[PDB]
Amino acid sequence: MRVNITLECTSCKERNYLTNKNKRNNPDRLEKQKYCPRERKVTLHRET
Amino acid sequence: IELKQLSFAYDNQEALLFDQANITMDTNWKLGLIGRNGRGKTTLLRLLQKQLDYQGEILHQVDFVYFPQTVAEEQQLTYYVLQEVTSFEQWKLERELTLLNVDPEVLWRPFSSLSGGEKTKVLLGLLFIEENAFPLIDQPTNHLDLAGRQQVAEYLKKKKHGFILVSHDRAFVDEVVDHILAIEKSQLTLYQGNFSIYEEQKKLRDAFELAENEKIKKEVNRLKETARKKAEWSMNREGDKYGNAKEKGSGAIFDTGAIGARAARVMKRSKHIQQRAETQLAEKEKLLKDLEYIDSLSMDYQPTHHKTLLTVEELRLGYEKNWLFAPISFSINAGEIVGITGKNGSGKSSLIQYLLDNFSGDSEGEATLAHQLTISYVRQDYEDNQGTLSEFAEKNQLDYTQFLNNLRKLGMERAVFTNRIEQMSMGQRKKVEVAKSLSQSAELYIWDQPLNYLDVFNHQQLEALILSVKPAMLVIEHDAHFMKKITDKKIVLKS
RNA sequence: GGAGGUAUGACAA
RNA sequence: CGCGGGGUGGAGCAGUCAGGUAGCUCGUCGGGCUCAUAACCCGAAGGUCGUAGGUUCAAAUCCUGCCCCCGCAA
RNA sequence: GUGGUGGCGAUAGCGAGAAGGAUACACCUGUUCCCAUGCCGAACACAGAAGUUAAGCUUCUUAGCGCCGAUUGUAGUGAAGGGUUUCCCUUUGUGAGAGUAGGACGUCGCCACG
RNA sequence: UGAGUGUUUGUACCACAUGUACAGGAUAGGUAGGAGCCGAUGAGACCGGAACGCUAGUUUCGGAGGAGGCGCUGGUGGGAUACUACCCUUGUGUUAUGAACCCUCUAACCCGCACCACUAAUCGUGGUGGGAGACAGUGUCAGAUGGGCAGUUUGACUGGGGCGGUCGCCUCCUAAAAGGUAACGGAGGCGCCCAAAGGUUCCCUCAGAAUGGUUGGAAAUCAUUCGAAGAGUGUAAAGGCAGAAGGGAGCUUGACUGCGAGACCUACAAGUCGAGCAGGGACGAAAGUCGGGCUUAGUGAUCCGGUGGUUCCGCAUGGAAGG
RNA sequence: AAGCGACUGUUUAUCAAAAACACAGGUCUCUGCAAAAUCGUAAGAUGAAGUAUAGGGGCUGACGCCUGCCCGGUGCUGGAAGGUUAAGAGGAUGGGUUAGCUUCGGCGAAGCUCAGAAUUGAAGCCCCAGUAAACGGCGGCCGUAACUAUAACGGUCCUAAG
RNA sequence: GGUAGCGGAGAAAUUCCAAACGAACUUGGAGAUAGCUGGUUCUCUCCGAAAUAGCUUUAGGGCUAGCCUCGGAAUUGAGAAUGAUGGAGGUAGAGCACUGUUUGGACUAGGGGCCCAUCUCGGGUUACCGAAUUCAGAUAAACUCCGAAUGCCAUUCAUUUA
RNA sequence: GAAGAGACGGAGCCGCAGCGAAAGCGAGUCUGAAUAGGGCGAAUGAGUAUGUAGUCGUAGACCCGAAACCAUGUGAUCUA
RNA sequence: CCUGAGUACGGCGGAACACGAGAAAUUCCGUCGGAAUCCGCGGGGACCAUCCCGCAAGGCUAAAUACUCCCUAGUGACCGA
RNA sequence: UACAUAGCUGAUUAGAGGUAGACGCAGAGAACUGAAACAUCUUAGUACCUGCAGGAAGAGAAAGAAAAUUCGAUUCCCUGA
Ligand SMILES: Nc1ncnc2c1ncn2[C@@H]1O[C@H](COP(=O)(O)OP(=O)(O)OP(=O)(O)O)[C@@H](O)[C@H]1O
Ligand SMILES: Nc1ncnc2c1ncn2[C@@H]1O[C@H](COP(=O)(O)OP(=O)(O)OP(=O)(O)O)[C@@H](O)[C@H]1O
Ligand SMILES: [K+]
Ligand SMILES: [K+]
Ligand SMILES: [K+]
Ligand SMILES: [K+]
Ligand SMILES: [Mg+2]
Ligand SMILES: [Mg+2]
Ligand SMILES: [Mg+2]
Ligand SMILES: [Mg+2]
Ligand SMILES: [Mg+2]
Ligand SMILES: [Mg+2]
Ligand SMILES: [Mg+2]
Ligand SMILES: [Mg+2]
Ligand SMILES: [Mg+2]
Ligand SMILES: [Mg+2]
Ligand SMILES: [Mg+2]
Ligand SMILES: [Mg+2]
Ligand SMILES: [Mg+2]
Ligand SMILES: [Mg+2]
Ligand SMILES: [Mg+2]
Ligand SMILES: [Mg+2]
Ligand SMILES: [Mg+2]
Ligand SMILES: [Mg+2]
Ligand SMILES: [Mg+2]
Ligand SMILES: [Mg+2]
Ligand SMILES: [Mg+2]
Ligand SMILES: [Mg+2]
Ligand SMILES: [Mg+2]
Ligand SMILES: [Mg+2]
Ligand SMILES: [Mg+2]
Ligand SMILES: [Mg+2]
Ligand SMILES: [Mg+2]
Repeated sequence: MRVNITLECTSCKERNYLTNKNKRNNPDRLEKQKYCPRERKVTLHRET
Repeated sequence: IELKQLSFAYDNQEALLFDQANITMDTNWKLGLIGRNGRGKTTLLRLLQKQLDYQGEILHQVDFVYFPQTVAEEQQLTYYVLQEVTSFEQWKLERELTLLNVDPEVLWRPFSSLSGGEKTKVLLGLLFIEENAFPLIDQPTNHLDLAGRQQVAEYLKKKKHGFILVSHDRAFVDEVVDHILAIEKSQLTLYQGNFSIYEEQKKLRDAFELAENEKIKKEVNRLKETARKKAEWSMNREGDKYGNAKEKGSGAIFDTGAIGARAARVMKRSKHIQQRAETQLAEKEKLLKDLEYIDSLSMDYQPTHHKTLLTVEELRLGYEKNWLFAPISFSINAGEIVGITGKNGSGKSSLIQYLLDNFSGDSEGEATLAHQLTISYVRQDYEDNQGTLSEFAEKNQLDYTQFLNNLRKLGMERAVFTNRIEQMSMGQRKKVEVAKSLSQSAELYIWDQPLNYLDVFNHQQLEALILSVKPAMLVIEHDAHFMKKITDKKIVLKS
């Protein structure tokens, strides 16, 4: 239910982040604005 | 075609709809693909289309067609939406529909004016027009009658190359299908044979499972008893190391080490026996995974003095005075079931609309309910349901507990109640509609094809319940066997 | 017309 | 004080594993049949499942305690 | 003298009582605008200056509450010993808490105005 | 371990046929040509049978017949017919092939069957009969069974040993006012949760008691006063917090990347804190805070595999395999 | 007079003479003759220079009266439809390479090579029946009588059977 | 004369197979292995321990650290002790200011009956049981408004030693 | 060449340059976007051949000591 | 025209190569199947292409190397019942 | 069983067997042990047994080693390590 999760830069398709979430409370595919060091900017990181 | 190590779960899911699936079929097998509601048949067809994010691996090198095709602009004409989905030959489609039973005038009507019968038939025409692609056929025989099913089975027997379909229709798959995938509970299975063979072999599996479980339970209880008794014996021997203070001389005991050694050997017997019991429990835990645990149902039938609940007199009904069936007179009394039947587009749902006053056509003849009569209602067009269930049951004045109870009795796992009706499978939406009906305190029940998108277990549940209670009901079905099991008052409307 | 064979009911009065 | 197995209408029992809203048989009560009784037939009553709480949309069931019964020990 | 703003373990505080508004602080009149109230212009915010300082706020009294707090003496205890050794005692040194005597209704500054 | 027959048939050629949506002269296979084309080398068109079949019919077989014909053009339909071929699905056949399977054969193999000879031999080798027979047996490979047999395993702590209990981690006491400190000493918890229960900005302060008030009670909710924490702090206990870490509302995602002087603890492996620098940001007017939560548990080596990326390597070279 | 074993016999050379072993008898089971079983790599041999009234194996153990119920489980025997079931045959396709094309990208014939699908494929397992002098097994609770006790009797649950 | 040890024979006891047979005897691998016991030989001098932590299929074994010895080296002489000074820390003691336990008394919500009144409605009393408040008195390893002596850390502080 | 010393024999060994997984760079290198910081190293410098002693490893490795295991063979003159 | 055929090779099962199937080249044994031959064949550590090197499936071949029951001549910081 | 072959007989030809408790090719092939247990693995292709032998044997004139366009049959010592 509570699962460990690799996020991913939608552009680079690079994972770049590890995190946690419920599936009940956070069923929709999580997203954030996180730093991609390969681009050295901030970018929409989407769960995968 | 190959599935390698596939795992998958929708974003909503707590659990894995698939966990390391490993199978292999081809374009040549006439394959069925069966399971209960909510197991992943349609999901799996999508994953074959690579329409979702499959973890693991899938191999194919072939073009697909998914029936039902996804359609927009339900307002526009049928010809328009069909051209928008896939181009084709108008005359070819006419040929297919006339080998089926519907006039091409339906093409130049709006797509929603049709019944589900003609919707299904026309999209099957679109299927049959295509030649090279690989058919994926999700529940074709639902919203369809004997003639359509017969001609479709004829086509699929004549079919040279392979296909895949999801049916829930036992005889229909038995006529045509060779290989079977079966999304059982907790695993996945592949056989060569028809659904009858699958029934037999799964019964054998369940028998074996239950018998072995009973063996293990019996033996483990035996071994636990014996372990406890050996243990008490050891303790009684340890008591011999010591005497009694009340009586003189009982002590001064010699070779307590040997006493304790022998007691230890007896405890070691007890422990060997306990370890055996634990191994047997480990064997037990592998069992009872592919079962269903069928359950009954209930029904909030609430009769009154009205021995006449509905009357119809000389009712001729249609649109634009193209009167749709010859005039009829009939009646629905208490504790009486009435099976209204006919072809597709014969006007059954139209009759229901005339009863409930929302008929946008032409009427001549009489149809009279009682004074303050309560209806429960299961329609052919339940798309309108939307949102969570704790809100559905507020829009529709219900008890949330009885609602979810009847759902779980129909066979929806309680992991699904957190989902939305937009997300649920068509069978699960259908179960929502049926559970609404069963939870509504009512005096007449009006069932417009409850049996389409359900499981064989659900067919059996409904038959057993309706034959047990025998309430007053109007019924519309194309599963003639079901209406034979229940009703004798059968009525065939026609033009 | 007739012959042989072919479930429970107290005791006494 | 501990270890096992029990507490479900008056009796005996399932259902407990797998939550889906209390049932099988006998018995009791009432009315019928009978000259009458038994049997038989038609009806009803009798339990939120030992108890105080949690979890849950929902608990006899899952969890936590508390109180009784049968074995051992004690 | 009032207002603002800081430091010192409230010895500063809490309560009660008296007086004052010169400027000041305040209440106070409203919602016109910036802005705001899971409702309210009560609070926030804005604008004003009819009225009263009643209250708040200042200054004074009060040792009632709370705070601080000795000296003496004791318990405890480091070291050195003794005894009749789960404890007790002796020499030396340190030394509470409690209970008080008593203090205490503020001290130190900076700035603006009168 | 070879000679056949037959069947189920797979494939491939080659000849055969059969193609009915709806409307429509009507049983319209697609395609182009198509208005010409056939007949005593037996027309028109009748009779009986056969195949298929949607039961309307098509075709053929045989009999009669002895001269004519079919269509265009036009209507419906997407498409109109006759006839030519390119032909295509479907199912009949010939032939060649490939497998599986049953029977038949004998010539391989076999006979602890007889007779003859070597030979005085119940061995054996040959020969002649007979029997079985391409099976068995043997070899290789594979599956099931296999204590018949073999090699091995079968914790520790412990007021002997054994059972019970415990083994990793967190909190308190024990623990003797630094830290540390044992016992099968006393008490409890953990093997997670939160997408806001984080961050920032702004704002707020609780529990209970008294009084009064409708259902409304002992007690819900409202109002005033009392109220220094007697509440709450996701979850145990301890410590701490009302300058909030507690509570509420906005904006977000710093629950960032590379790091990291220096310290604490430490046998080692590990663990803990960390200012500050750089990049790129959040909030806020700005100061400035933000490298998760209130602090301390929510976890486990290496080997081995899996997934993604990589400017790394690539057995002479280029790749690839594989690292 | 009692127990055990029917008996005569055999037995732990050197602590046990026995109620232990055997025994005749009984029963079950296997085996059609190149028997079955066994020794042995195999030849070969015993069995037998025998042939189901013979031989081997298990159990019981003279004689007499008997030998009850259970085939649900574990085995065995037989059966057979269906599913599943290895190697092997089968070879579809997919990667790697590259003649050549390219538009740089990239694609890619033949050959070779690395993995190899569908299909086919026995016994066996899941299944049906039988079998207990085969392995083994053979219950609880509640009431119920005209003194009291007790229960011929009844109810109920389970069992494969009690 | 025959059966020979991964075996034979066994009227079956773990029995016999050349005076010890749960697998003979002998030779070789072989100086098997032994975290186990026993032993390990002349002298003097300098210095001189530990029996503790952690981890360990580990617990009478081992590894690292700790404690010892020897050699080198450098460093604002750090080390040890005593004094002065300043700090952390909540122990013995004491106390009830919180958390629990607890005695007696005043009062009492509330809970008991008895009676009158009963629609069971309102009382009045056993100096009935008694929340809660308060007075006085106590108590604590897992209570602290308080709080030492000692011990600990540190001082380009002092003295004495090394 | 006395069973010698000694001569010849420079193949090879160590050290003088390290850093990084490696490509590769080089008193620098790696990490990193990075002249940042940090790690490892250099400017600080000394090693090598032989002997000798202490210690360790591989060989029985300090001496004795098992029951036991395996592979040949010998034994039925005892006893079954 | 010839230049070593049931051979090389491949599959299955096993071994030896330092190399324990591992990416496993190379060599050998059993079994079954099963090539071409000068524009040919094998290897260069899976494998393909290029290049290079070599030409199996037939045989022999001294020397340097190991050891001493023995014979002769001897030697020892080897023993001395 | 006719041709003959087998068989029998006679002349010929060369083998047997043990050494040297040592060396080396081949066949077959352990365990104790070590891994602090143990099964892969190790001990170890060792010990043992057997066959073939010769003074030596075995290997041996590239279907090679390399990457140099180069070395030129095996064996043995050092080194690589
Ligand atoms: N879009 C979705 N999001 C989340 N859950 C989904 C979604 N679609 C399906 N599911 C869930 O996944 C499960 C399988 O759904 P699916 O549509 O595959 O069923 P199915 O096999 O087709 O059954 P049915 O007989 O109902 O058609 C169900 O539990 C369903 O609720
Ligand atoms: N709005 C409309 N206008 C014209 N015709 C309509 C309309 N709605 C329905 N029809 C026609 O009426 C006929 C029957 O419609 P109806 O919905 O009653 O069918 P039904 O009996 O439910 O059929 P089915 O068995 O297919 O479900 C069909 O021919 C349909 O095309
Ligand atoms: K049975
Ligand atoms: K190999
Ligand atoms: K052992
Ligand atoms: K030679
Ligand atoms: Mg579906
Ligand atoms: Mg309908
Ligand atoms: Mg009655
Ligand atoms: Mg004092
Ligand atoms: Mg014989
Ligand atoms: Mg064994
Ligand atoms: Mg061993
Ligand atoms: Mg132990
Ligand atoms: Mg003990
Ligand atoms: Mg301490
Ligand atoms: Mg290369
Ligand atoms: Mg190469
Ligand atoms: Mg007796
Ligand atoms: Mg006797
Ligand atoms: Mg006798
Ligand atoms: Mg004796
Ligand atoms: Mg007996
Ligand atoms: Mg014995
Ligand atoms: Mg050895
Ligand atoms: Mg104390
Ligand atoms: Mg052994
Ligand atoms: Mg003899
Ligand atoms: Mg090769
Ligand atoms: Mg081979
Ligand atoms: Mg001598
Ligand atoms: Mg002498
Ligand atoms: Mg070992």
